Amino acid sequence: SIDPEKLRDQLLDAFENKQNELKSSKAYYDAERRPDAIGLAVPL
Amino acid sequence: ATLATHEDVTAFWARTPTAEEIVLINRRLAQAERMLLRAIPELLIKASSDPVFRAEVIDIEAEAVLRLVRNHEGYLSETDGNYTYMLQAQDPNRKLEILPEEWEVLGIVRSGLGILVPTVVLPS
Repeated sequence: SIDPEKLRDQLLDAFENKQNELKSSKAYYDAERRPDAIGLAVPL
Repeated sequence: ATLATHEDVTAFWARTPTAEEIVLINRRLAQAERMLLRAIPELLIKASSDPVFRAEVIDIEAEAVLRLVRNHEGYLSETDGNYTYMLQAQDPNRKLEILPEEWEVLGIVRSGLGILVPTVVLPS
């Protein structure tokens, strides 16, 4: 029924869209820089 | 011309002025009006149609000049040996100014409790 090439396109787009969620948990396990971790009293 | 007049200043200052004191009063009135306008841009508009607000601003201009033209020569005492006077110890004033209560009459009093707010830019 469905075309494998249109299905490959449509779910490479879904795979790429998911990576923007996963980075929000990677940043805590790898201890990347986060805006919320920066203590406010420290000079710029 | 100004809203108040040398006739208004002379209504409070019971001594009738000489021509030197008239030109002084005309410039001090212009300074008092210009001082009120810089605090209240609407002044001439309010005074065009509110007849009691006219009486506020005219009597306050006349007072603001009166307290500066009263005894402007700076004499304490004077005599010719047949007549003499001396005055109460008046403040030797040198500027025109409008009182905190006169700004409250004009409706623009300011409060004496204010706040300093600490601030730091939030990160990103």
